[PDB]
Amino acid sequence: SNVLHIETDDDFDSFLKENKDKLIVVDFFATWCGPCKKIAPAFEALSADRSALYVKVDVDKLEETARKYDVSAMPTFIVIKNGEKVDTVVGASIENVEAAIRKHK
Amino acid sequence: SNVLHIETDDDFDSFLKENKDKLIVVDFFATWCGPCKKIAPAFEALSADRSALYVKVDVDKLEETARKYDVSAMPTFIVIKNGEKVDTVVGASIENVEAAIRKHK
Repeated sequence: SNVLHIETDDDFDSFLKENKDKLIVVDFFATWCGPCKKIAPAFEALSADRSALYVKVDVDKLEETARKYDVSAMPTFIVIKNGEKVDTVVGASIENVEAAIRKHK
Repeated sequence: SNVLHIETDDDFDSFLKENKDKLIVVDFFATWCGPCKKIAPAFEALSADRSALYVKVDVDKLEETARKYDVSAMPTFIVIKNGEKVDTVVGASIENVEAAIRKHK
C-alpha cells in the first residue's frame, strides 16, 4: 500500500508543507471505531492511485489537526488540494470518498 | 469542541473499554430535540475540561446503549466514572451537569 501513517500534529504540519502541490486524502479515524476498521482495507486499496497522497491519522494522536479540520465523527475523510481543505466526507462510505477525490483531481 | 460523536453501540462499548480510567459525560440527544439543541453549545464549552471525556450520542442510533443506561428522555446526560454509570442528569440545565460532574470528579 501507499498509505502514509502520521503520528503527531507536528509531523502532519511538516508533511503538508512538504506537499503543498499535491492532492491529499486524509482518513481521520479512532481506535475504538468499528466502521473505520471495516473501511481501512478499501482505503489501503485506494492508495494505489499515485496521482494523490493517502494518509491515515488517529484523532487521539493528532488532536490539533482533528480540531483544525473540524473532525467530530469517525471516520472523516478530508481532501486537501494545494494546501487547503477543499472537501469533507463524513462516514465510512468508500463511494463518497471516490466521488470527492474525483471532484478534485 | 472536545466533544466526540459516537454513532453505534459497539463503538460506544469499545470507547468505554479504552477509557476505564476516566470520568465520562455522555449527552444523549435526538435529531429533533429542541432542548437538546438549546444546550449543545453549553455542553461544547464544558468539554474544554480535558480531565473528563465529553461525548454526544443519538438515542435513535444507539438504542441498546440508551436502554443500558436507562435513558428514557432527551436530553439526558449520563456520568460514567471508571467504566460504570454513577449519575444521571435529565434536562437542559448545564449547571446540573457540572454539579453532577464535579461530584464524582
